[PDB]
Amino acid sequence: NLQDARIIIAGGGIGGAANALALAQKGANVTLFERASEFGEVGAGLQVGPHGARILDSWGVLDDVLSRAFLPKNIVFRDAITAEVLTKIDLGSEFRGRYGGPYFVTHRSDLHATLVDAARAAGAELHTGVTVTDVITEGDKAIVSTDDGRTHEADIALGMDGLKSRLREKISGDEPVSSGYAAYRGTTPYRDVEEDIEDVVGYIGPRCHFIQYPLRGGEMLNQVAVFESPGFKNGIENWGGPEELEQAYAHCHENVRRGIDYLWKDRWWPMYDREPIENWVDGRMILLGDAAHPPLEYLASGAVMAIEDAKCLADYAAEDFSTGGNSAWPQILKEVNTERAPRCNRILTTGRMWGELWHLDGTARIARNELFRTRDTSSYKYTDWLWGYSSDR
Amino acid sequence: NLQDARIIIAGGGIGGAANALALAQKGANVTLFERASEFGEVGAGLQVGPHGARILDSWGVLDDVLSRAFLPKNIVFRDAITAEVLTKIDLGSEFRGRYGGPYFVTHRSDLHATLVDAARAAGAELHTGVTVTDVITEGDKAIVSTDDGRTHEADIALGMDGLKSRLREKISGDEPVSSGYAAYRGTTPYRDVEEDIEDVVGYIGPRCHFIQYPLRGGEMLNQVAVFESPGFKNGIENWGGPEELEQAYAHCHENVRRGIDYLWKDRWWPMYDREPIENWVDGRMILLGDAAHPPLEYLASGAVMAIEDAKCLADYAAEDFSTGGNSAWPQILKEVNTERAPRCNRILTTGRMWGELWHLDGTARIARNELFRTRDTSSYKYTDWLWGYSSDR
Ligand SMILES: Cc1cc2nc3c(=O)[nH]c(=O)nc-3n(C[C@H](O)[C@H](O)[C@H](O)COP(=O)(O)OP(=O)(O)OC[C@H]3O[C@@H](n4cnc5c(N)ncnc54)[C@H](O)[C@@H]3O)c2cc1C
Ligand SMILES: Cc1cc2nc3c(=O)[nH]c(=O)nc-3n(C[C@H](O)[C@H](O)[C@H](O)COP(=O)(O)OP(=O)(O)OC[C@H]3O[C@@H](n4cnc5c(N)ncnc54)[C@H](O)[C@@H]3O)c2cc1C
Repeated sequence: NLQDARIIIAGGGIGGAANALALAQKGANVTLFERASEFGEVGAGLQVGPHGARILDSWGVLDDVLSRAFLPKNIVFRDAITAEVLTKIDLGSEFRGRYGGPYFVTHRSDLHATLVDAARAAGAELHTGVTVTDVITEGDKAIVSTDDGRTHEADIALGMDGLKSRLREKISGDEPVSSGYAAYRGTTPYRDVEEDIEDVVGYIGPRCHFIQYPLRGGEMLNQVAVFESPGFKNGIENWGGPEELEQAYAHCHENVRRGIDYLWKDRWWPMYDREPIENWVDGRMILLGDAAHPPLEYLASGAVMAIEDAKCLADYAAEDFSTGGNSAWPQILKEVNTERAPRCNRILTTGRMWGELWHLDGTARIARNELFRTRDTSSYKYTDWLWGYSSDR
Repeated sequence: NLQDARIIIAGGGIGGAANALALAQKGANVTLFERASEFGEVGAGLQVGPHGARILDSWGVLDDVLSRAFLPKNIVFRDAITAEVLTKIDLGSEFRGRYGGPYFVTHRSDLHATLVDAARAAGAELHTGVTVTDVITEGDKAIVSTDDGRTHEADIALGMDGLKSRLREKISGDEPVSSGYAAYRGTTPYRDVEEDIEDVVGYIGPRCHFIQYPLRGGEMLNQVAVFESPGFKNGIENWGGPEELEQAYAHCHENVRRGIDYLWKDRWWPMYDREPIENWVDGRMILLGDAAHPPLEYLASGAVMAIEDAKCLADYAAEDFSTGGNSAWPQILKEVNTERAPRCNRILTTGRMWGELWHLDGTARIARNELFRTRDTSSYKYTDWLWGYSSDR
């Protein structure tokens, strides 16, 4: 275990909170700096497959999380134009048996608050309203600077400052790559939404998709609309605005079009990712979460990847640190990097392809529809790589 | 039977020859006018599925045709970039059992000469070097004008003057619609072509395909390359020239690229079709063959459709004419039109989609490839509509 280790975490999102919890459960001294003045996430849904569920259970927080979550029966793909079901992924007991946990959906804010509170309970020292302005390595320590003039010493630091990470600049000059798709969200009271839904339902169509699922044991309905923005292709800086919505879904089924009216219009998420990179480490600093591997939303695994990052790091560290102390941190970081890069980078890359597959038109959509419909649903070859992965060695 | 009937056929291609044979076998008086000074087709291959094979057998000419033909074992689809097999259609005995004939390939010129000779043997009067310049209906007869100043009387006339039919102008002002794909052909001695091929092999790729099959009992190899012409999209009148070939296949596998060198470069077929039409009849004139339903090459059924046209017409006429004589011709023509239009027009329309499916790129090609690979090969749902059709009533 990590009793003698000091780790500093720049960033307090799902990633940084998950890592605080994982490490402090191992007895490490953890200090986390979050820029925002309170901890919080959007009060909208996210999806957490069994690859994340499992890990939350090993942390002892899954039951509590499930008590405020929803357990869908299936993932259902529908054609966005005809509303016709193309296929289902069964989330029943064979699925739970094989992957070792439920696929569930919950409020981001609830999941985030659960991890913060459990990190706090495990002994992690968390600080809001504090921006990390620099990390360098000197001798065998990470030196972290904060925007109040202080510097802090630790054995390693974790750069978990998200998609627009400034700590990533130590390792790479790349910029975010726009997919040209904008994402809108909504949460409505179930009853108020205009039949019944017990699943994650994804309507896929040319240049768009529309996702729905219940939350809080059937009481809320989350809705997400993602569409290709004409404005991005014409050079607009603040592209994807709400005026584009109606024209974006005009070709789609009524079920999809009714859905548009429940969305929040005062805020949206233009969708970026980054080209995959191999190396995430700089001396005694490692990038994790969106800072190292920000994906497009299609595999619903960005936050799950950060959760995996946390487990892997804590597991690899607790194994190696017991015997070689502070001196072993760089080898540990490297080994975490080697395990995590291939896995996460395939998600980045396959996520782009999967997304493109949702958005086909013309003859390509006919082929796509028929491919989904005629598949062997007992086979797990499209999904084992994603849901069946573990970092255990 | 049709002993008392006089039919005039404008056009002497596979269509018009097939119709001469069908009708003269029923005892009709047949006169055919062909514009070219000799009968002949290109000395290159075509494909004749069981939907045409069957009919040739009922005419008594299939055995003779088969003695100069090739019988492939399969239709094999390969990815034009990787050369990887995507799927096969088995042409074995289950296939022959179900559809009632072989799928075969032969020289167009051989098939054409066989039908001409058998039409001649059945009593059809054939005339080369004679252009039909007009057909009108008067009272209960078709009056046909020829480019030597003569007019000719018959009970009906068949307009089988091909893709660029001028008789079609009596019924419709439409023009040929360019697909923007150009087709090149080649026939090489089998041995001289650079492993072994016993099938129809179709390499499908972005913006192109390349088809191969043996002829004359394994002695020749037919090769066909079809590619999207950059020149068509830029407004060139005589588009699809041979200079475009190399760039068109540069992205493809070596097997495909070696293939390009065997093609005839001094002649090519830019590919046109026409929007489907319902009505083919004008008084006592019916359009048949390419004049009524010219397809793109993808289902390999243009000439087969003309062969079906012949059978249907002769069968429907011999049934109805025995009892109501010359007076029944318009009702006969209408009934042939009603049987044949839905069938042929679905071929026109599905042929476009099938073609587009061959030419996908990007993620769409990945979906397409996987769709071909994972299909139930024992199922016949993609093919019954095409190969299992009969006009028998
Ligand atoms: C529309 C949409 C839907 C999604 N759905 C899903 C889903 O269903 N399932 C799923 O698993 N994933 C999903 N994701 C991905 C997921 O939201 C992210 O991958 C995940 O939140 C990344 O977490 P993170 O902690 O690495 O980074 P972030 O969550 O971006 O948090 C980084 C934190 O660091 C703070 N920060 C920044 N700079 C500094 C600094 N210098 N010092 C201190 N703090 C700093 C920020 O304030 C922020 O709180 C989705 C993403 C989007 C856009
Ligand atoms: C590259 C390519 C590959 C193909 N492969 C296949 C295949 O594999 N299988 C298949 O089944 N089909 C195939 N086809 C389709 C097939 O070639 C045609 O559909 C078929 O030949 C049409 O026959 P037709 O007799 O109706 O018309 P045409 O064959 O065009 O013949 C019409 C005839 O009428 C004559 N004519 C024109 N005007 C007059 C007039 N005023 N008076 C007298 N005569 C006139 C012309 O000289 C011509 O001989 C292919 C086509 C192409 C372009």
